[PDB]
Amino acid sequence: GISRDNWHKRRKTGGKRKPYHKKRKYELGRPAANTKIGPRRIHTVRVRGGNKKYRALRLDVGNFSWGSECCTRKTRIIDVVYNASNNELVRTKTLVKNCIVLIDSTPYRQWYESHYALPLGRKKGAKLTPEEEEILNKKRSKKIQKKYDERKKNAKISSLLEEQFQQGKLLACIASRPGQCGRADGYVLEGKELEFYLRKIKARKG
Amino acid sequence: ARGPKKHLKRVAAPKHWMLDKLTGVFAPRPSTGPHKLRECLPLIIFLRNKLKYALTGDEVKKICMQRFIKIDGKVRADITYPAGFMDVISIDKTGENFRLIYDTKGRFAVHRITPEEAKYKLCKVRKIFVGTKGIPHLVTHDARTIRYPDPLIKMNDTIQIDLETGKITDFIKFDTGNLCMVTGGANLGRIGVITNRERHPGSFDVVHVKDANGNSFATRLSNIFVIGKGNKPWISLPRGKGIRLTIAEERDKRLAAKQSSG
Amino acid sequence: ADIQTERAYQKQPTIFQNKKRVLLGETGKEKLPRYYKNIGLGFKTPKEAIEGTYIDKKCPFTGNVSIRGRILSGVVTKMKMQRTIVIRRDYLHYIRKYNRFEKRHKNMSVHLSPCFRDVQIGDIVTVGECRPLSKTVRFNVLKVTKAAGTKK
RNA sequence: CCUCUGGCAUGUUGGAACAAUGUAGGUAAGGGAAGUCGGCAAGCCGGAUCCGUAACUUCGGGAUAAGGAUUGGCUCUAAGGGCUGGGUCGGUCGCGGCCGGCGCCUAGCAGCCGACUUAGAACUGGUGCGGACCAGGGGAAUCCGACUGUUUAAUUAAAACA
RNA sequence: UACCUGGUUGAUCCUGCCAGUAGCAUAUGCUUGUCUCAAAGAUUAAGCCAUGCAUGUCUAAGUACGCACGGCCGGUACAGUGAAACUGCGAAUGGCUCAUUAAAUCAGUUAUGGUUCCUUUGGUCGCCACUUGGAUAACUGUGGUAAUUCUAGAGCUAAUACAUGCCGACGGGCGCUGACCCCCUUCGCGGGGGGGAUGCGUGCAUUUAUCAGUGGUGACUCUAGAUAACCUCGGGCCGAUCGCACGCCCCCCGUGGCGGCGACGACCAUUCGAACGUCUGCCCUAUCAACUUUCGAUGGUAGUCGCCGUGCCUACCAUGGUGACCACGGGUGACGGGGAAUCAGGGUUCGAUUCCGGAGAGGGAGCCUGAGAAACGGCUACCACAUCCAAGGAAGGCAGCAGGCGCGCA
RNA sequence: AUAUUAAAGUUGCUGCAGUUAAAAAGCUCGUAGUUGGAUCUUGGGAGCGGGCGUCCCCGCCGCCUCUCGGCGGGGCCCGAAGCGUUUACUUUGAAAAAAUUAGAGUGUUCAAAGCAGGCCCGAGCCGCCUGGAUACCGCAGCUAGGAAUAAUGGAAUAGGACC
RNA sequence: AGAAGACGGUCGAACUUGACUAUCUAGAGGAAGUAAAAGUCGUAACAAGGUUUCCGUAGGUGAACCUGCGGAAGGAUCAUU
Ligand SMILES: [Mg+2]
Ligand SMILES: [Mg+2]
Ligand SMILES: [Mg+2]
Ligand SMILES: [Mg+2]
Ligand SMILES: [Mg+2]
Ligand SMILES: [Mg+2]
Ligand SMILES: [Mg+2]
Ligand SMILES: [Mg+2]
Ligand SMILES: [Mg+2]
Ligand SMILES: [Mg+2]
Ligand SMILES: [Mg+2]
Ligand SMILES: [Mg+2]
Ligand SMILES: [Mg+2]
Ligand SMILES: [Mg+2]
Ligand SMILES: [Mg+2]
Ligand SMILES: [Mg+2]
Ligand SMILES: [Mg+2]
Ligand SMILES: [Mg+2]
Ligand SMILES: [Mg+2]
Ligand SMILES: [Mg+2]
Ligand SMILES: [Mg+2]
Ligand SMILES: [Mg+2]
Ligand SMILES: [Mg+2]
Ligand SMILES: [Mg+2]
Ligand SMILES: [Mg+2]
Ligand SMILES: [Mg+2]
Ligand SMILES: [Mg+2]
Ligand SMILES: [Mg+2]
Ligand SMILES: [Mg+2]
Ligand SMILES: [Mg+2]
Ligand SMILES: [Mg+2]
Repeated sequence: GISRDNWHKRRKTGGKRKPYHKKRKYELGRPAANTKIGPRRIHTVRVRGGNKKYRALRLDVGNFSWGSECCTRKTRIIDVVYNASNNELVRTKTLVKNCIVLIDSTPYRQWYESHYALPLGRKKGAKLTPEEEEILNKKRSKKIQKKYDERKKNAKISSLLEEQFQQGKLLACIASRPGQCGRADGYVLEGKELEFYLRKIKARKG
Repeated sequence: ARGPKKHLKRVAAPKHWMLDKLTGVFAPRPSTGPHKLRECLPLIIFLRNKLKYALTGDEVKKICMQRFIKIDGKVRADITYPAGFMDVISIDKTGENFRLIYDTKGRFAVHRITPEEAKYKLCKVRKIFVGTKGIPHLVTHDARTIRYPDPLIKMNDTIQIDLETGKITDFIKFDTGNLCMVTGGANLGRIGVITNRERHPGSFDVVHVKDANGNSFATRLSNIFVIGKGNKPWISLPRGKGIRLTIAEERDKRLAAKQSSG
Repeated sequence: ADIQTERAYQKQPTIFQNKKRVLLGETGKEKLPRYYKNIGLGFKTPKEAIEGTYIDKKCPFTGNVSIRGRILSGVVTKMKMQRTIVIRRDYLHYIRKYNRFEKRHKNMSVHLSPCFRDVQIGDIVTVGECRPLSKTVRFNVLKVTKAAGTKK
């Protein structure tokens, strides 16, 4: 078939090898998943020794972990932004390991408003007036206020992230192998890496 | 080899099975099991070659399949069930009970034992574990995943397992001044107290063992297997005591038995 | 810049370069809390690894690569491959009929972590076998010597 | 080949027909030089990029040898350049200067400009794409004269002369 | 036994060969009373194959309403044989042959801390459940085709086949959340201590991220644990399962509990392995001296695929990699080895051939199932041979065992 | 008949030739290759054992370490470590499929084979006594001893130790 | 739940068409070699072989050969005052 195996290529010295037998079902490959953005479409695959490889062909959501604040809500994978293997895979919106995607900030927003009791994503007075006041409004006092006072300079979120939230899309690096596992579970770009990819993205745009 | 192998040529069979050239092209091939194929006494051989209890392959079958044979306390109707080292085979309708403990050649001597003694066995620990929720394990030499050991056993200690209940009932630690049988290579079925162990990091650990009768040797830890604290062991031993006469000494002892004794 | 000379971001794995909200500037003095390990067999992890800032997944100190099985020496012969060196192991092969030997030289392509600086050529270099990590390369360099002849 | 500037009235006439013969163009089923003194005539080939290139040889050539593939439209990607900018802190003098001290991008980074090419990729069309124009048919051998050159204005361009 | 004789000369001593001498296989000639063993289509043609046989299988314990037998008993399904057919497993072993294949296979050596593993053994296995849904095979009955181990339509009918799916379980236990409530102190904000309804989770496995460093090793990014979530969604998983033999006892009468096997599964260890890797080793050849490389050559970075580790493949970079220590190319009357023949000591030649390992089923290629094949006594194509056809179509592979043809000294 | 080995020291490592029998480049340089002079701890010392002393034999003078572990101060010397400067070399050990070979035992009637056999016993024993050895297994890889031979190092525009 | 089907991808037999390479062969004519043999021409060589032979290199000749130049002793002089 479409075989992974050294037998078919030249030696370190450079001379030709010879085929001492025919191909072997294990000296095997398969055609690539190259899973896209879209509403879920997965295929399972019988592999060696029984077992199953759950090949994503389309995908939409993913379980991305904001590391620094520790929340890891499920979210949309809105779009692919950058992929340092090959540009065309950005253009296609093909999802791979170490793809830089975008994800909606909304569950991280919801979480941060919950946790630190602060607004995230600046606005005039539309989100702040009805919902955040209701999230606040301390009928207990004493205990909960002391807690969220203890959530101190500690809230002080990164600048680059804060901008992304107020826009609404977070750059997130995929850690899973979508074609193999099926999922697209990754993590949010933060600080040094984020700054690096943002620059690489700026350079790409020209 | 398109998959696995389901046969075993005679001649290609293990040497210590005593299997002769003309009889058949094949040997049984022990079933998959606790012991390694090339470390076994396939129940059939143990009977119709070494107890003469059956004549044929068919006769062993018929002995086995009245549920007469009882390999480390259970019952097994496979004729090719690999019995091996420190096991039992209780045969019941006779009250024989054996053990399979190596000879100083290295052949598993048909070693009769008492019905008390035939309760416990002995086992080498292969690997201590820690599985889920912190619950530790052992694994014996003969594939008994024990769970919850005395937090002290670690690898190469030997244990006295019950059998019928299962579970560990006290043990021996691998150290100098402990009786060591070897279960592999040149010095198979020799026994002496230890003396000295030598850790080679990455390579494997050479171990010296001094026989009762002044003689000494070495081995690689794997084959080694302790059987008690110092001179006194924790089991029966076949006559010979795992002591390894020189070929000259053996010939003399054979010569002295002849003519005089009768 | 400097370290990130590549298209994707290079980081050591196994550390999370982020958790921070306290006084005394942004991050610590060492800044990135470096990952490293010791390789064993009494091979001393170098200062250039632990003090050093570089990254390399195939470095047997500062990355995913166990050392296992055969350990040898060679002598550094070509340094041109990036992160790697060819080394010449030489030996005396016995013919029996003629009760003599012959020289024979196998030359192994070998991974050379950037922890090692000042590796001239002609430099005897211990290598420890590992899992393969290139078509041809399995052996990482573990300790280096140089002193056979020219200078410290 | 088509166009503007400028220039003309189709080259000493017009009209109506659309026969044969012609002159100048084209096209032809099946065969493919059977035609003929003789492939004469016409046809094939043709650009570019990428491969690939024999005998022979004066070693320079032969050579665009031969023989192959690709070519459009559309939407993208990558690769190739210039200019200018830090002397920031302190002092003092009139955003600018002068002095002293740091800095000293000495891996450079930042902003502002501007031709044009080359490679790669997607999609797309009734496989069409060097769409007209332009633009080698090759091969094996023999004879002659080395070659480039010259020659009978008006029947001989050659192997003749040089 | 570390053995030499004949032959150049008119004769001599030599170099030197030829010729004899002794083994060992293959053939062949002549010949052959007895007996124990015993090779045998390798060499030529991995040439072609008439016929037949060479892989099937049922226990007490997976589904029996064939009506094919019979029970002993009726009527409470079932009782005992049981072809049939569905179900499961096996068909990857064995057997053959040596075409290929020259650092390849192969041997010793190690690694898998870079993976898969049917089984075997041992661990794990907290409102349809007094047990649910519909489907089909045999059996029945109409057929169609010239012809095949072709099959369609109609009737039914079971399952451990295929599906669906609950009681358990403690409004209770532990994480977060916390309507709130209570005690102390304080001028009071505040500070400290407690308790606490209502919510969400209320994990073995999966995928990702963070934290901490029970048991381990030359050796962790190991095991184990904690937090955050995710479900590789019906085609993640066990979650929670059918069958057989005895037949027992309830502070109690119609119920509720009970031992002994079978079979089944997700995970972990074991075993049988497999697979890739490490080191060192192979015959002739220079009338093979340079080879490899944008069609992967050697490295790097990030992926892709794969059971996993690697140019395995893709992108982007770097310009490496092998060579007189013989690369690279060519040949082999070349499968590797264990081993065999000779032999004083060295050696030389052989090794198709009963063990081990490889490779192949005319040739090439592709795949289905399956734990395991790139299977050939499995398919799908093509090429080469060839077989019936009612000429539309249909079928085929002895390098299994016999046997045939051919080739051939064999 | 032919293949092949010994004969063939007519392929030569052991082990041949090269004045004239076949045979040494016309000559010199010359890189790979191969081959390379001498040189560093020794006599002695002290005992057990053999033929007051002499001549032959046998354990000792692996050093340092105590920076490390222990079989409010310590000893005692073992695990670790400056591992043997870094190899070759040699010896021991460990690992090595079986069959074949070599080779123990054993009257297959003998033998080539085979792996068995043998007894007590009137059988009353209702059996018993034994085998199914060892050797070899290039090279490479692994272990510990030895340190002559041969390489290979270190202190020379200076460096070893020292509350 | 899902059959036939088609877009593209992929592995890729197979056939055509070159191309290079190994083995095998037909060939007028040419030109060698060996062998038979009861030929023909001469006599080069071995004796100072009747011109020492021989080597290298040139040219020539029916043929062996001859001649030129520089070598050789394997010479017909180890020696010449
Ligand atoms: Mg020799
Ligand atoms: Mg006109
Ligand atoms: Mg006009
Ligand atoms: Mg005019
Ligand atoms: Mg025409
Ligand atoms: Mg004509
Ligand atoms: Mg004609
Ligand atoms: Mg013309
Ligand atoms: Mg031409
Ligand atoms: Mg001519
Ligand atoms: Mg001319
Ligand atoms: Mg003219
Ligand atoms: Mg003219
Ligand atoms: Mg004569
Ligand atoms: Mg002869
Ligand atoms: Mg087989
Ligand atoms: Mg395994
Ligand atoms: Mg051949
Ligand atoms: Mg075989
Ligand atoms: Mg055939
Ligand atoms: Mg096969
Ligand atoms: Mg096949
Ligand atoms: Mg067949
Ligand atoms: Mg010979
Ligand atoms: Mg001889
Ligand atoms: Mg000679
Ligand atoms: Mg001569
Ligand atoms: Mg000379
Ligand atoms: Mg010397
Ligand atoms: Mg005559
Ligand atoms: Mg002569």
